[PDB]
Amino acid sequence: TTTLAFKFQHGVIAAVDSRASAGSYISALRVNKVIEINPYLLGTMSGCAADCQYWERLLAKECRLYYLRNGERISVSAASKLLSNMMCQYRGMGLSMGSMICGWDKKGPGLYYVDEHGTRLSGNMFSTGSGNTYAYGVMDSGYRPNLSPEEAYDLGRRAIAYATHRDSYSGGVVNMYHMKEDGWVKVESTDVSDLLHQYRE
Amino acid sequence: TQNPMVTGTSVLGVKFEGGVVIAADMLGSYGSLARFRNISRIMRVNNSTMLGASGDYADFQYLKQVLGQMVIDEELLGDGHSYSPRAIHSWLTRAMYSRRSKMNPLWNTMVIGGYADGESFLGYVDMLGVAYEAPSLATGYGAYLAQPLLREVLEKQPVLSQTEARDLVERCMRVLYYRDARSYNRFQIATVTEKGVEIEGPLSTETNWDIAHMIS
Amino acid sequence: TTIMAVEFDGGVVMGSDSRVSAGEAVVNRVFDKLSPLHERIYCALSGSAADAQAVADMAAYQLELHGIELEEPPLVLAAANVVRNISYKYREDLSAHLMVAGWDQREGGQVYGTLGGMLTRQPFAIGGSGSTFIYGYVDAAYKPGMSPEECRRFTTDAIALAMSRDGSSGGVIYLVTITAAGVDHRVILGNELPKFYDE
Amino acid sequence: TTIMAVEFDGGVVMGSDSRVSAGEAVVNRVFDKLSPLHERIYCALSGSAADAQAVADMAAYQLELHGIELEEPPLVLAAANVVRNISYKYREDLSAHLMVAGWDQREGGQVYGTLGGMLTRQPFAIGGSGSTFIYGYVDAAYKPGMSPEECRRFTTDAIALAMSRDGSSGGVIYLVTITAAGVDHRVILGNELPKFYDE
Amino acid sequence: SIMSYNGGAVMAMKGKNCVAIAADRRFGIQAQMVTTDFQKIFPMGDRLYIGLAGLATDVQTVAQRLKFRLNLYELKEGRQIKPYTLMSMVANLLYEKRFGPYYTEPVIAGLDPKTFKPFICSLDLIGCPMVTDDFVVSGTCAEQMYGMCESLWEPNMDPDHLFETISQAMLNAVDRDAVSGMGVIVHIIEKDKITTRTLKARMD
Amino acid sequence: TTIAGLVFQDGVILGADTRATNDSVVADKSCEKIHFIAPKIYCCGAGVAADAEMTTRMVASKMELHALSTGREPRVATVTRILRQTLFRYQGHVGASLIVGGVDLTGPQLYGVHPHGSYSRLPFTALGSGQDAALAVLEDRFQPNMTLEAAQGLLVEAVTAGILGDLGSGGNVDACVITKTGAKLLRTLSSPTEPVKRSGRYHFVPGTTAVLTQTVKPL
Amino acid sequence: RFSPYVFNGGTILAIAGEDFAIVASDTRLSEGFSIHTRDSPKCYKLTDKTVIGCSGFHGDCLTLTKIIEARLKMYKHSNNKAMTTGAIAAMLSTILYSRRFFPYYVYNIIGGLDEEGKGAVYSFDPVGSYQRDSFKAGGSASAMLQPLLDNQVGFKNMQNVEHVPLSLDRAMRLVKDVFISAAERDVYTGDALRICIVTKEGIREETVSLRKD
Amino acid sequence: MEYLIGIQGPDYVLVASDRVAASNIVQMKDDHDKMFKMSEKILLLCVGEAGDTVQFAEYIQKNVQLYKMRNGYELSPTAAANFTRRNLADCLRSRTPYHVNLLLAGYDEHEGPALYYMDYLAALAKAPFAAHGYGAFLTLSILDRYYTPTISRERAVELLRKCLEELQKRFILNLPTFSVRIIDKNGIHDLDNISF
Amino acid sequence: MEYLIGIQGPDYVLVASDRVAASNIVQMKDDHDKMFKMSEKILLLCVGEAGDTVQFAEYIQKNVQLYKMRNGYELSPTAAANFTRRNLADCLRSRTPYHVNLLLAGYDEHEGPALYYMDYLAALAKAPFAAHGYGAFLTLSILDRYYTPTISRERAVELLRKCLEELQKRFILNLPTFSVRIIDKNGIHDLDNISF
Ligand SMILES: CC(C)(C)NC(=O)C[C@H](NC(=O)CCc1ccccc1)C(=O)NCCNC(=O)c1cccc(-c2ccccc2)c1
Repeated sequence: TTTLAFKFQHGVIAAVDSRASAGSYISALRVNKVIEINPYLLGTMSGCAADCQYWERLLAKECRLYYLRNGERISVSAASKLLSNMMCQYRGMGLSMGSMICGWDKKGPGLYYVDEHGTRLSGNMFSTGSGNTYAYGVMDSGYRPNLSPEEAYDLGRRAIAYATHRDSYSGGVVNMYHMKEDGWVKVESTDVSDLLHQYRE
Repeated sequence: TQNPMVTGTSVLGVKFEGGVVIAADMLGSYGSLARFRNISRIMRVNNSTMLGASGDYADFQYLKQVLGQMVIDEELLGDGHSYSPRAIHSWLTRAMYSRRSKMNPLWNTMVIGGYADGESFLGYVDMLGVAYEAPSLATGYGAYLAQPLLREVLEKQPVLSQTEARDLVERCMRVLYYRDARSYNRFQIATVTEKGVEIEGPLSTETNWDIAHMIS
Repeated sequence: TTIMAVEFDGGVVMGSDSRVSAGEAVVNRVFDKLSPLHERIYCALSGSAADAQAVADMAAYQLELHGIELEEPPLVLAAANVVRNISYKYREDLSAHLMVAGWDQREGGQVYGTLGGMLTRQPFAIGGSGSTFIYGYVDAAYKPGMSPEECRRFTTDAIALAMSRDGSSGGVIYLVTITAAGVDHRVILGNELPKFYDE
Repeated sequence: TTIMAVEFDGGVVMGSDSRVSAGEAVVNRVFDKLSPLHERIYCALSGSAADAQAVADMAAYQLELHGIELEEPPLVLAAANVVRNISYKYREDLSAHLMVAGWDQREGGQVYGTLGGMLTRQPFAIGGSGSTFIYGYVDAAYKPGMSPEECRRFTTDAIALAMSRDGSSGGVIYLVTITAAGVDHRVILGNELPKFYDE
Repeated sequence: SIMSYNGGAVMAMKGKNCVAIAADRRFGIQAQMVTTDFQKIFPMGDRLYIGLAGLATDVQTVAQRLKFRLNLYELKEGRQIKPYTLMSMVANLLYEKRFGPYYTEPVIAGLDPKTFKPFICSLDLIGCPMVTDDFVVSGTCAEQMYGMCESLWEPNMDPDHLFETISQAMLNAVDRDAVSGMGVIVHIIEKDKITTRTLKARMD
Repeated sequence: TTIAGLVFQDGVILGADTRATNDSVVADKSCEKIHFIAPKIYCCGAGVAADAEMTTRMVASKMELHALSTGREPRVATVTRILRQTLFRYQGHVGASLIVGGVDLTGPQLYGVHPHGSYSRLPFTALGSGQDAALAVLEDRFQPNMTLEAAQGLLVEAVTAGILGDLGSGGNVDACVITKTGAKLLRTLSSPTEPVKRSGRYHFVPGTTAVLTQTVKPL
Repeated sequence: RFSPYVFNGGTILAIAGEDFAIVASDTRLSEGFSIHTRDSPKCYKLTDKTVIGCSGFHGDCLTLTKIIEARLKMYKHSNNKAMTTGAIAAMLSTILYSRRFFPYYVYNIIGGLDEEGKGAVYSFDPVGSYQRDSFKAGGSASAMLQPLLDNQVGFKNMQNVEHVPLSLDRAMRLVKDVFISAAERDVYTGDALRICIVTKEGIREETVSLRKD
Repeated sequence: MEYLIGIQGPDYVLVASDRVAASNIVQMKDDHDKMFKMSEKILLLCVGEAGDTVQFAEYIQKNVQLYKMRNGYELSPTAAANFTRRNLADCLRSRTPYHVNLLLAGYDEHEGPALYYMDYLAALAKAPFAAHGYGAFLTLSILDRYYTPTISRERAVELLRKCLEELQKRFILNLPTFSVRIIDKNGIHDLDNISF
Repeated sequence: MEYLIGIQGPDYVLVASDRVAASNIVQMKDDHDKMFKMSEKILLLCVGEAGDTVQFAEYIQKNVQLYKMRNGYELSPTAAANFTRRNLADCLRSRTPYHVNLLLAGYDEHEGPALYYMDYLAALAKAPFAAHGYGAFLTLSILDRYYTPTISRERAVELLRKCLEELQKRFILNLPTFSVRIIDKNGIHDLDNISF
């Protein structure tokens, strides 16, 4: 698994691959890795799967309780911070959860990273998961905050693409959303290897 | 009970037309030693159920006191509802399982047989919560030596007259005497039928050693 | 495993159970634990059955070369010195125990103990895992100056006791009486083992 | 440690060695391993001497409350059910073994075995680390229907055998004969232990 | 597992006078795909290929020592090595390292030099020669190949159906594995010609 | 791997399954186990398959060379002796639990030699993982002086009980009848399993496989 | 060291069509090197629309199915309607995860009909982590049956083949032929086949014989 | 820590390495050279556990020079790579397990340039470009994004400064200056060390 | 890794830290802030195992703010340092061992400035200057060479750039930009981030 996200002039696009591998074996290879919490929240997943599914779904339960109580559509700070508390409670209990909370709040596009330990980071460019570093390399050399949505999308497909090309634990299809001002919209769920042949010729 | 102090050997179970019969030699070991040579490892729970156990023996007596306590509490009501063998089997499955869930496992491998409503039940419950019915069971090394004999014969004849079953149990126990190191020529045979639980024993096993003069 | 030897006037008597067990299921329910080293020198094996066998064979080889080269039957003390040397030189690699017994013109019956590579003549030299259950009986029933039948029925009783209690011992009881006449190999079937208090 | 009990017609006889050793040097060369639980119910301790003592005291407490509350001497089966419960409930924490023996109007002499938390009446219920050396003797010399002197000289012989071989057992041999008359506490000094084959 | 350090699985399969040997092409350290043209199927004659699998260094070392002993054999003899002879040779060679074993699990596929009878065999990492009649596999993803081959194989398939069968076997079998794939190579071994084919595998 | 033996009036008879697993997966379906030692002395193989193969093959060579040397039949005492010295020298690492059998001038002799070197003559035995069932039925039905037919059906009951009653031992049973006259390798005596057919043809027309690169070499 | 998990083998299988959902498993209940029983079907009828498989540690299969059915009657009591397959899937995810620290070691595969009468199969893992697939194997022989189900059902790596909808019969012959392909090779698969078909009409049960050796 | 890198274009091999030899927190040396001139047309790039690198790779250097002095010509780079592969494999299970990762970049007059990889387990694999160290995890995807088989050596250096600038931005270890040599039919050309 | 540093002159405290929050090879963030404004005149500098830092130090921040809202005034820096010392010590043997190294730089209107150290075992020790991380092993001797009790804050910044330039030259980890704040009677002054 390799999962990245960056933000620019026109919002935040989060791209995730779609293979889930039990050790050396490929359990399923069209997994959906990006749990959609609200109409305009977005949290990815990585590491041991059940931790991301349970704790991030539960995160959606907290956000829904908030939105019913205060009626004011919980922000990204409270989201990543609250999931940060769910993780920080079970410190060192073995939870392997590396995830990211994308969204759009009153202050603007808030991109956060929430680690199994309790690490919590705003930022411009992230890339988690077993093949994160490759996505770093192919994102940076080819990142600039004046990218239009098209060049952004192609940049994501290049990032997750080569990230699953050199990696063993990553592949399948690439999901890539576009967290715009009025909420996310799924930009593509593209095959990977076909991309790599479109990029090798 | 992480470690076994006084274990028993394999128990044998086998159905037959109109009742179930099990055997379990009366030995209780302590390591390689055969310390206790006259302990019975087969309980009568009521008119329609009778139980066996390899493995740790102390926990077997805990399940005797608890289990007989349950059936006595239930006989107290006098409401006509008594635990069929399926209920007792499921209960031991749950107690054994829960004790496993606490990592305080009862080190038994029990084999509950009973006969209620003309249907011969024969259960199995080992320490870890495994459970199932079967026409022929054998805990311990009995699952290695006597088990192939029983599934061989039942394969040859899935419905057995009572005496044919009894000879099959006697002959399996002959094999266990010859080959199982923790065995001993002193075993009970329990028969549960329409009439009720009858525990014959201590029995013994004739043994042949003609091969002992063959080596030359 | 319960092998036993006894010294009486004309010779010895080497009883031994006839089971070799692998863990909790037996592999061989008849196994002669008395392999000859010469015409009148038996070694009662125990422990690692493979290791005991290799020691019995090597010892038989050296005892046979030394046997022919002198042209006279090798004294039992010689045999227990070669089995003692081979059991001591490899003591980290052999879990063997060999109560080597026999007869010889110069000394008569002998039963040398060779656990761990040591050498000690003894009246009755019982060994094996079941031997830890019959020390009481043998101490209570051993009287020096035993006639041969007393030795044979004696060791049969003792190994019978060990067989009833021990799991590492069962089957039949082999008995051989080594004297100036020769070896008299006998077998005790499970229907003939003298019954003791069974409960 | 070698404690032993025997059942005969009028009552029982609880022999026991009198050494408690710490590793290879002894701590106490005289120690009564027979602590009364009631007027006529002794428990022969073994294993963790501290644990066995705590077990004997708690069991004596419950047996005394239950004793007075019924206003009748508590049956031995009661006692071995309370010591059985306390030995089973703590079996991961107590290395104890308590051959609880005694007398009672309703059943006469009894000797219940309670190793590991189990309950089994037996004719002679020997225990302790030295008990692994006298199974042979007791099996060869036990005949049901023993007169009291036969039981006393018998257990004295048996524990004598265990004392000669075992390092965990030595000293004097305590003997008590529990019957309807009462307890008859006796001691066997080291100069009176019946001598057996010593070599 | 030392075997799955590089990953990769090779199978052979027997037809009607032609045995086809496959292999994946992903030379990778544990999770890092490093190379996509790593050779695993080393020829040992005009019609005899010995596909190896496992740790890379034992792949190349066993292949090169085997080619050593095989050139010495063919020179010192007057003949190409018969497949059964080659099998006993490789089994001897792996077995000389009985306690320091080469982590290679070779499969040998080829034809008789004279009669041209099909031949295969797989071996374990200490040399238990296991001649078979339907197929063999070897490597980190053996199980998927046992499924696909055991379901797809049929008696007496000519070369072309053979390439279809072994094709789909390798494709499906490696796509469900993480540590293998990155393409597939296939060799058909007829009586008269030898076709090399690489396959379109998932590049991810 | 469930191999067994037996001894009757005329000679011995060795059994053997035909399966060999790879740690969870049935690798072979027709692996041989009654190997060759001398013209009438056969050696079954259990345990580490590579080590039974190599060991019994080496000893096969020494008995062939010896057999030309003495100008005589090889005696099974020789085979068992070289086998257990070879096995003993390695200190049990060579987990090759042979069961060697044959027919000498002394008579039919069914030895059994375990991985450390401990051999033991005996009239019936069964090694391997299915030694439980095989020992069971052989214990239950063996008799001194059996007919060769009763021996064949009996051993087949034994190795059969191993086949059905064990995991790592399946396929067909192989029994080899040895007698003073000679050896007859009764390959694939019984075949309990029948699952050999199917009902789903899985064919793909040529062209369904996407080929990238190609080449052909004439020979 | 007391070990609380043992691999009692036995493989399950589940497929989803346009209107049905088969679930199948072998009934060999192996352990170590023996066969406890050649009959212990690993599919448990949960409701009229939901047939749940369980492989792996047999004890946790029993406990887990018992807990599930208890939760179904709790749900039916507090809500006056049986759980759909969706709810059963999510609830079995929180059951399997609420023991995240001492797992239920039981590969579930819940197949059944959602409220739209269409197939749905929720393959799980021992610590929760579910998903909805169109086909799935699990247990001992998952690795030998999964690729062939990709092939004849997912039609992957094919060229010039019409991706025809999965018909009930062809799904049947796929199930039986693949379990035979496993019985030949997997040691833990065999001795029977328990194929349960799910449709709007109820649950019809079908069994098949396999290799016993 | 230590980062090799090598790219193989039409007619050359542009290898680059880092110039730090650390001791557990402190760069003891920032002018160290990790490229060992085998012969007129063969560079050897060794990184890994200290002691193994210098000892091993100088052993290979001396064997190659010996070959040239024995026979008047040099090993073709395939031969040298399979040779070092022989020693590293034969020493893989031996008394002295050398933990070195290599790249033996070379150019032959006949076969053309080739860039041999080698993990520390003696796995040999010709590749059009490679890397080592943790910096490989941040650069190889960059080379994949920008590599083309007909890349010109100027474009090669531009690419290589994109990779190395990526290390200076993102990679965690202080790697300040990098050695960079090119190899063509004219031999070795010690090009200008990249700094930051 | 993470490098705090603090110097305490006549009337201030000039603390500086690094701005990297890594994950095992890659700087995931180069604009992270390790200085947590306690109150108007108290900075808290926390480094160490992730999760412990933010959770713990925000706990301390909230208790201090709570104190000010309860009583209308702020904790004197001695009181705050001994308070965080209380929680870290009481949590040292508890269910939650927080592995944080601190420096709670402060200036009181009365007692003057003081720079409290704290290893992760709750050992409190006022010092005229301190450090953490492996970079302490390369800077504290520099501060010893250049420190003087009457150092002016300009001279303080000059010194501090000598230390940090030493890290950029010698220390092994890529620490590119450093936060630097000063504290005097006028409160906190977010000074210009040092880069390289
Ligand atoms: C394909 C299906 C639907 C079956 N799930 C698994 O196999 C899940 C898969 N989980 C397991 O095998 C459980 C192994 C396990 C055994 C015993 C105790 C604890 C765990 C797993 O995730 N293995 C790699 C770790 N996790 C991931 O690599 C990962 C990363 C990002 C997302 C996901 C993911 C989450 C939900 C759905 C799909 C994917 C997984």
